[PDB]
Amino acid sequence: RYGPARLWYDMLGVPEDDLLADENFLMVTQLHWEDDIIWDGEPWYSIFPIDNEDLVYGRWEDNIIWDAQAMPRLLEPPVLTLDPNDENLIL
Amino acid sequence: HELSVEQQLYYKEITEACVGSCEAKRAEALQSIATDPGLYQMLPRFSTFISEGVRVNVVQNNLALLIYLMRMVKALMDNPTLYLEKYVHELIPAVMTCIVSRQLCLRPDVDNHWALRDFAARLVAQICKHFSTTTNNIQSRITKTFTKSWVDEKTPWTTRYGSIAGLAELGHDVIKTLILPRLQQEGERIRSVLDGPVLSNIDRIGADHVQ
Amino acid sequence: LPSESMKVVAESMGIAQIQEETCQLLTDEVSYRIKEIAQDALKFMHMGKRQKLTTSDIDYALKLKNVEPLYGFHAQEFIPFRFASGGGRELYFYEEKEVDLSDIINTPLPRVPLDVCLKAHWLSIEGCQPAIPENPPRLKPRSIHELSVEQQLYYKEITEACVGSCEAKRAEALQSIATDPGLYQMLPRFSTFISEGVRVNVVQNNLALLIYLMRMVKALMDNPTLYLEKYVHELIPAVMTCIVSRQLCLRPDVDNHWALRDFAARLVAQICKHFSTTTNNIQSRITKTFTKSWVDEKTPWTTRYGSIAGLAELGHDVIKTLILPRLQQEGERIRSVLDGPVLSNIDRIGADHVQSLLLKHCAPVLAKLRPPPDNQDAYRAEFGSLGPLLCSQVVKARAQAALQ
Repeated sequence: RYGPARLWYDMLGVPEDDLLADENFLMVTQLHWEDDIIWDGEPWYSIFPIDNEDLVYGRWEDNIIWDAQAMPRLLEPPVLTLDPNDENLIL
Repeated sequence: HELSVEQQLYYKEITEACVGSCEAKRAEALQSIATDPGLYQMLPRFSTFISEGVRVNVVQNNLALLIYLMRMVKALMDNPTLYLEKYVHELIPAVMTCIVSRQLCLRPDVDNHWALRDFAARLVAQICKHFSTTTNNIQSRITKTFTKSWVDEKTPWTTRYGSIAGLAELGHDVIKTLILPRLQQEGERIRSVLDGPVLSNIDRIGADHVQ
Repeated sequence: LPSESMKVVAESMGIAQIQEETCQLLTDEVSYRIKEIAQDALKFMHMGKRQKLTTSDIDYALKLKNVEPLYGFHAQEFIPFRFASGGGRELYFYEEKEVDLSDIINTPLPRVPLDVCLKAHWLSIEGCQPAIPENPPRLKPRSIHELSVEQQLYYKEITEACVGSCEAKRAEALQSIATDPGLYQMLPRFSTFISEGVRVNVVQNNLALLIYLMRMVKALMDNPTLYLEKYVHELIPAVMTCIVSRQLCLRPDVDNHWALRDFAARLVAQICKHFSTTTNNIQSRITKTFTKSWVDEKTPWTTRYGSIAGLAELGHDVIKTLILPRLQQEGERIRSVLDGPVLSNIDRIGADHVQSLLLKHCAPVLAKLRPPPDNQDAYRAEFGSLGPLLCSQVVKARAQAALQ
């Protein structure tokens, strides 16, 4: 309740504490990639970059709210997790 | 970790400037969000604020505060310094909620939910132009949600309007291979437009907007 | 077996007027002997560990029941053909039932296959099955990359070998790309390295960098294990990043090597059209680009050439329909380069290459749909571009056909 989004919590007043085939959607069949062709233009750790595991792997699609009244699942308040993989954060 | 008082005050002033007391402070707050160099360490707070505020539309169907939150997202995208790759999984379903939800209005007949539709559709076309990678599969997932919301019957004319708006803002080849097969659906639309018997319902303004 | 087949056999032998009970008596006796042998030929199939029931199983099942696996002929004296089989009769239902006796002599005999050899490999290494080709295949925690450090080292070695500092290193790395089974789950990083490379490698037209990347694309394609059409979207522009595109380097000389690179690109494009094909997405999209590259006024001449090559290598019918109504424009372009006035650009080299390629395609199309009559001056109705030399190319093609 007191973390980021406390303003929303206070405003609410809550106080505890065949065209669907996979290929159709591959972006080779949905992108004018012919515009890209350039005509007459004018280890110890890893040599591989670390990506957001949640974006790469998680089903964030399950946080989309398709119908407000029929929310198929019950959503819960989210705690701040301060990922330390990201640089530019002191801790 | 622990917001310092400087950026805690900056977060408070910037979020309360985009709630609707006056327009000039809102424009200066959005021009702050779009053009400051050091707003990282306050990006997760802004993403949480935006996603929870779009969720709070279900308790109060406020069109105006949703337009303000979509202009907050559009200002967050124009910032060159901050990278929204780690937080795009929160902003995608908020803009999606502004697109394909059915009641975007308090008075459905007079409120132009229609513009928060094409504005958020342009926003999601930008968010899957800048961020779609073959590891992400952002654009293919977004097209699949729009497509199975459009092809499936029983969907209201507002959410079909949102689906058609997003699919048509994605580009030309998408409307070649998604919109053009179901052009016969226009006949099913004109079933309820040229021909009655009920006329004084809201299913006519939404239908000819879709048309 | 049906009894109406047993009366046909009886009356075609001299035994006429057989009763139905006489005829039913024949078809339960012989249907038992077929069932007795096929149950007995399944013993040789299960002892062969082949689960096939080959043609030789019935030869041993017959010999087991003291019947000669003699087929089509029966020797009552038994001595020239004892229980040794003759391998059956190679006969069909849809056969011709009459052949010429010199047709069987003049056909080439089939190749005797390789003899049996003993190779060893590993099914399990201390419990784990290897992926060799002889086998079927609050702070959030600090995440790990999805590649192992062998995989990043491997990827680093293969990419630093594929930029072609040494040729033997390249060739192995290309074969390693062409047959590594575990090269999936590294394929995004290879596709991104190709795509990104061509785009920052056409900023300065570095031919080798491009010829090596196109060979890397060709080595990526013929690998049978990996799934490529998730990555073809990024790849189509990267492989074609310099086909028609001009050269920021010395265009006139290495114009030979880059033209060869363009030919390789055409071949990979034709392979892509043959595969990854769904309705009206890939082949028609590159065909439309190529045609609007062709129908362009003041066309880049290094480009009047790459797009021409791309359109040409698309197969049999494509030049039969797309290379017909345009000969006059090609001739006019050649005439302008010939006029001059000065060689400001390698325009003349581009023109000669385009004309030679177009003339070879036109010969093969002509040889394909029409007799070789009036090969002297009838081609003057098509502006007289290749004429008698085109006729000579058609004659060489006819000689190759005769050799075949």
